[PDB]
Amino acid sequence: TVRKNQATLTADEKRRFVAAVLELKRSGRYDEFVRTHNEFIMSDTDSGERTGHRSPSFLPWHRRFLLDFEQALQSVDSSVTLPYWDWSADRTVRASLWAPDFLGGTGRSTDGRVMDGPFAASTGNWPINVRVDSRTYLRRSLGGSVAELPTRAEVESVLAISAYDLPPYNSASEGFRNHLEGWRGVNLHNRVHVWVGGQMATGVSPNDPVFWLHHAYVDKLWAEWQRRHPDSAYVPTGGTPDVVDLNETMKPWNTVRPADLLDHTAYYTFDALEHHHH
Amino acid sequence: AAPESFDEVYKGRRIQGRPAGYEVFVDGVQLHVLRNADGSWISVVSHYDPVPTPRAAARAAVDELQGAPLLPF
Ligand SMILES: [Cu+2]
Ligand SMILES: [Cu+2]
Ligand SMILES: [Cu+2]
Ligand SMILES: [Cu+2]
Ligand SMILES: [Cu+2]
Repeated sequence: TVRKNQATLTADEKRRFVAAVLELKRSGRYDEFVRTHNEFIMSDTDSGERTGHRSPSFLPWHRRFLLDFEQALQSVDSSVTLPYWDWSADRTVRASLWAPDFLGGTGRSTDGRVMDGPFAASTGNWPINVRVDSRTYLRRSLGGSVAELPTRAEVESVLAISAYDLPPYNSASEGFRNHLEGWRGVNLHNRVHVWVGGQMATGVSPNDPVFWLHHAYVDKLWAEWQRRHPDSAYVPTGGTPDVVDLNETMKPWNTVRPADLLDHTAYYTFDALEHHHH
Repeated sequence: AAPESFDEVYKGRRIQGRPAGYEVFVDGVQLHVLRNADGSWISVVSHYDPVPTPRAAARAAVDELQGAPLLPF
């Protein structure tokens, strides 16, 4: 499995990815991913049990969630893998990502409804079923709620942080995990959700297929951080209430720990990942 | 400690909040909200964008909804 930058996909790969996503939607399987994400994001709290968000397991949790999704895509078309969106490089509404042959563009100004691409409500192929409001059509407002996507320099500043995470292991933490997640600092991952707008800005953000592309790049950044910091590793490492420690299992799967997900090469590689250097 | 309750009409919709940790409603339907460690708030319809108070979260929800009813969680 090689995870490729979306900007590099061939027309054939884009076709095959879109078709496999639409088949997971048609069969009912897609919406259960949406529901799982929403349950965790609504339950993960700074003061209580937290697994998928606002916590050190944010990264291994999304890694395994994306793996389940990619595995479902591969059950439809074994050639498909999750592409990633480098939002530091492909940062305008004119990126090819947002073209009609791939994810479609931004939402119209009246109601935010996406009008083009394979996931436009008008296709009849992308009903929004798992939702927090009556509207059942994909919505986006690219750049509407926040002006700019993170830059490479901003990403670099976060990649340079040596500690994986720090007590109190929540949205108030200093440390790489929380800066990448975005609750503190220049704000990388949360800001991208806000920038896309529409469902991507809500608990049911996997309703937008760009969800997977975003998290696949976040996941790549974790891998880049590890290469930058081969001497640094996941924390905490034992006896932390409400937080998934290194060798603790994670919900909902129960059969996997963060320890099992630190090395992504057991599951896939990237098109390019700089080796450790100085 | 608990924020104060509130009741107002915002952009033609009734928003209410009350300590429970804290509950928010839009036209009588509950809006799930969470308080962050630094005391800011988010809601299920704006989950990655902290705002200072539960009323701000309610108003951000009404802005996002553009008139649509909320679905009961
Ligand atoms: Cu709740
Ligand atoms: Cu998430
Ligand atoms: Cu900082
Ligand atoms: Cu996310
Ligand atoms: Cu070295």
